Amino acid sequence: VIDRAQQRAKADIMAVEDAEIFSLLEGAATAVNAVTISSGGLQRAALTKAFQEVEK
Amino acid sequence: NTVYVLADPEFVGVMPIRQDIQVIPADKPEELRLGWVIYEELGLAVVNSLAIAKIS
Amino acid sequence: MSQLSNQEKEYLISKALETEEGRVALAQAMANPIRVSLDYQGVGRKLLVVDPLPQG
Amino acid sequence: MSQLSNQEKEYLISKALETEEGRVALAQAMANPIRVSLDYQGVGRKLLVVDPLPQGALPVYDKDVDAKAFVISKRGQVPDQVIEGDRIQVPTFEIVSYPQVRFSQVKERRFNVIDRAQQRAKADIMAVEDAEIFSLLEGAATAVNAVTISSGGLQRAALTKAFQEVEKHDLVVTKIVMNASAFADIRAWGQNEFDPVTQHEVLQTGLFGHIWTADILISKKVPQNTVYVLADPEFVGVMPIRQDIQVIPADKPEELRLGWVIYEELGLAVVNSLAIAKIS
Amino acid sequence: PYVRLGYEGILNGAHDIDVAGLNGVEQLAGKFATIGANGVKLAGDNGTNAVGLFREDLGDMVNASEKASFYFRGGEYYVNISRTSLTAAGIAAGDEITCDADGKMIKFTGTGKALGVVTHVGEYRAGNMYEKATQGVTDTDTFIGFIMYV
Amino acid sequence: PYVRLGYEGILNGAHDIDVAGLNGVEQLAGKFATIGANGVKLAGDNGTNAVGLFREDLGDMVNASEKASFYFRGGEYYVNISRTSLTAAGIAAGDEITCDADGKMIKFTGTGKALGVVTHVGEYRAGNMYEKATQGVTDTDTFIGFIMYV
Amino acid sequence: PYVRLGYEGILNGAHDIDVAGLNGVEQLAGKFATIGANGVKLAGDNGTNAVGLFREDLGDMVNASEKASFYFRGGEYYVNISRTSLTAAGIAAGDEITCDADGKMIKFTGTGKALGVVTHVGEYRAGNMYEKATQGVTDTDTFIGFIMYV
Amino acid sequence: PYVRLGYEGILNGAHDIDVAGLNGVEQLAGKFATIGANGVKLAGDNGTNAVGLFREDLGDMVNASEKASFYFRGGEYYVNISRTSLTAAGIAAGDEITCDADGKMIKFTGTGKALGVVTHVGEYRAGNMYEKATQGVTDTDTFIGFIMYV
Repeated sequence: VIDRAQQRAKADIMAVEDAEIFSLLEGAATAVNAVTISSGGLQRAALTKAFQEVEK
Repeated sequence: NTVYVLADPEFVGVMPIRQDIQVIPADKPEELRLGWVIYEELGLAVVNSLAIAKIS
Repeated sequence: MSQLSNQEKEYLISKALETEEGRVALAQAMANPIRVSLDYQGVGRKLLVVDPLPQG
Repeated sequence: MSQLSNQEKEYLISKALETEEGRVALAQAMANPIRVSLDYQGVGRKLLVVDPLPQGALPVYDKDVDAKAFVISKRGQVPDQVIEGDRIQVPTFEIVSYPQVRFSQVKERRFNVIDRAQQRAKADIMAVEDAEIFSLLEGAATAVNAVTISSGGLQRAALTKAFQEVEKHDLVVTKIVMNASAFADIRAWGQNEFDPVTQHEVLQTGLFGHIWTADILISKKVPQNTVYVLADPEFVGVMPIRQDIQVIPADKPEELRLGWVIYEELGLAVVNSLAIAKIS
Repeated sequence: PYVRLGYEGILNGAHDIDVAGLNGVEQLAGKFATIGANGVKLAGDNGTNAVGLFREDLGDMVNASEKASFYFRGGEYYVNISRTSLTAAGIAAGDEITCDADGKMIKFTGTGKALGVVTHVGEYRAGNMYEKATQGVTDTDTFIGFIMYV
Repeated sequence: PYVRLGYEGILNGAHDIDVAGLNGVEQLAGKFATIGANGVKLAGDNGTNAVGLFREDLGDMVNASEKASFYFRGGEYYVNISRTSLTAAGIAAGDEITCDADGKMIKFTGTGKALGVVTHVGEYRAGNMYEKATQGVTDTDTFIGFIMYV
Repeated sequence: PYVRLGYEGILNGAHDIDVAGLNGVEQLAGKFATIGANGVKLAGDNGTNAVGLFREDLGDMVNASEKASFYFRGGEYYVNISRTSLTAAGIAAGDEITCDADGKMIKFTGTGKALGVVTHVGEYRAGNMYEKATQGVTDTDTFIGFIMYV
Repeated sequence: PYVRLGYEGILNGAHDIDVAGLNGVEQLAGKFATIGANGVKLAGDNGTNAVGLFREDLGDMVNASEKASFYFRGGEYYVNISRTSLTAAGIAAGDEITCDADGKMIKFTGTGKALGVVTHVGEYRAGNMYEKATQGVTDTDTFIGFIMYV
């Protein structure tokens, strides 16, 4: 069940590997906000990006 | 937003199978535990998904 | 009763039988119960996707 | 004894709130009263621990069949054991002294509690020991460690690491020394490191209780819940016996007091338990 | 040795061991195959494809790579001589097999990265290289074939 | 008793062991036969239909094949060495029997010159290999009841 | 393997420099000893030879018998160079063990002029044959700590 | 050796009178001190031990503890002598034991190495700020066991 999810969503595209989602999805970057800041800080920063899409 | 963005189609659900009656058990008494799934993944609107990579 | 050593004939075989002798299971490490599931039959899925748009 | 050949009548002094005596001990290195006990009949116990797991599935397959491999656990065997502690006492001495009989009983209970505690934590899985705790905890994780981190922050952090396993853990089991030095460390911005407050605390990190065991050793913290992680199956329950007809009781007027139990030790946890070591 | 009769992922066509030993002009010490039994014109065609590693079990049987606990089936540089016959029709590994400690070519990579083992299929599928018996060799092959040598 | 000399049928042609093995071994493994008395083997393994392949039942003791005779399966290659001619040999004897193994002389049945299989009845016979015995590109000669040395 | 050459070995001690491989060729660099099947428990319980045959289950740790007691090893045999003057018996885990391929002297324990087996414990034992096998021609000493050729 | 310059075949105590010949003050040929012919009890032993607290029987007759607790009474801290049994290597049948004042040798386990007294938790220990003090004549060497005095 882990290995099905792993291939479909992520991995890279090779001769025995797929990658659907990872390729399609649009870019977003924490680095614009700050380059080197806490693990907490990243998760908080990350929430905001989604709003943009109209997910909120 | 996992529920709208992707959906999991199932050709076969995950199931364990057990076989004690194949070539290698015949040659030397052995037991095999079989575990498998046949999967596909659907993307309903995957350009809502944002990927960010942690720096720290 | 009392052993005197780390060496035992007793080790090889079960000296007690219980359905609990220790174990683990994780629910949070799988992305598949998180998303919604539906069946499909077919060897594949065909999607049409949007290409890059500059926008404006 | 009423002899004057060594002992004085200044150690045999009458008690009734007048010419009062001490007799008081200190309790440390415990784990047993938190721990669950159930009965079981059996001549041995079988416990499982998880080994490293080789894969027979790796995400490099989507049109290439299976691979041979094992999901391995290894079994350890513990034969029925006896834990007990003895006191050998003079009857005359007990009666004259007055709290000496009460105290000898509590003293034997303290010694039984310690002998349990030593075997149960120490060494890896053994057939001459009740070995568990040390084997079951997972190492120190370096990512958690930082240059100039707080002692208290580490203990907060440790607790999150334990949640990942899917286990019960609801309290912190520390060394008496480490905890006290850890507690005493106040930030230079004047906040307590365990909890960010300027009040007395009874010792709380992560809003969780502190259990002080002195078998855990310095710079060590182990989060866990005793009830899930271990279990004591009981061949025979505690009963105190006293025999004056034994070899040594005969020699001169004496009684021998034995306090015992017969146990097996079950570990319901293959790796459930975790620990981190302090670097502050 | 025949290379490029494989399929996508790290795999090589079947290897006939004619190089570094060839039974038909010499006879040595036979012993049983505890893989394979499938294949015509000498079975061995799903006992092994390009000659893995052959390791003696209890008594005198040799077999391919299998297991990851309680006596690793496979390992050592003692390899099964497949003789000259037919490529992927006369691989010997399902019959009574004569082995030596010398032979080429020896394939040891399964499909995708990791030192391969042998399943019920003669062809190779992907183990580990640090939780499975290693012979001093690590696969540096990338996806799609390219020779491996033990 | 352990004599060097090959023997588990009718002595004729070659069967000679002077230096044990073609693996590089000097082989003596003794063990019991778990077939008691009642045979024609009580007078020694000789003439047609006798044994000369044995297989351990996954212990360290010997009997004839428990193995299916119409599908191939992994044996343990032992033959019983000389125990003095015209005196009990192999199975059917209720004492300790000496075996050897590693490219030893074997027992055949039926004429055909060459090309012989293993029938999982505890002896090799005339047949057409395609999943069965071969020590090379073809298997060493098959003659009726004689011990041919590999 | 399948051989024993004794009478004080082919050379003294638990090291052989006139021999080098036998099945395949030598291993480079040693490996850590972990009881079991390379658990997270490192001391006490059963396994680990104190100079014996090794199997490997992970590709960086070596371990020894757990399954099969008084029956010889399955897959994988590995002699030791060095570790000189250690009689085999008990456990000996949590040491770095230096491993070479079979063709070097190891250390045995049990009776003389008998054939010996591997216990799950990490000891060797020996006796008259009713369920003991493997190893070549007997030549073993009654004095324990003998240099056995495998 | 067995007698003189050591004592051997004893499990309670070890080597003593390594100065060679007697020198004890008020000694004749001594008298039984008993714990291996069974004393009156021994106090302590927090691990494997057979050193406890020992007591005068009101004279120069010395034995293991006969009085409870651990209070003031006269006498000097002897160097502990243990003579060989006239059984093979068991205890009891031990020889009349001369008490040396300053002989050779016992283990040291207090604060200092020439100082140490005897306490009720077993072995020798340093003193207390409430009762007693440390000052002995522990000699050379160290060894903590049920065998001790080496």
